[PDB]
Amino acid sequence: MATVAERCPICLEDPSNYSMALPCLHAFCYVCITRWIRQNPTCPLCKVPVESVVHTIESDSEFGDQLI
Ligand SMILES: [Zn+2]
Ligand SMILES: [Zn+2]
Repeated sequence: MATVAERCPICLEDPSNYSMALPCLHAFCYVCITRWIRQNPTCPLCKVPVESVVHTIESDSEFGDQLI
């Protein structure tokens, strides 16, 4: 199989984390693609009228509070 990067069709700054646009599970960086479709739907990679985005990312938990 090919388990290598998926060079974001939106940013392409090494798509480290992942946001898979469903039901065509193309993995863009965490919710990068989301931004793209909202303005330009029909997936940048396979012109599908996207439904949801799943973020099966690891070891997260940033910030302290909400503002400070
Ligand atoms: Zn990206
Ligand atoms: Zn797609």
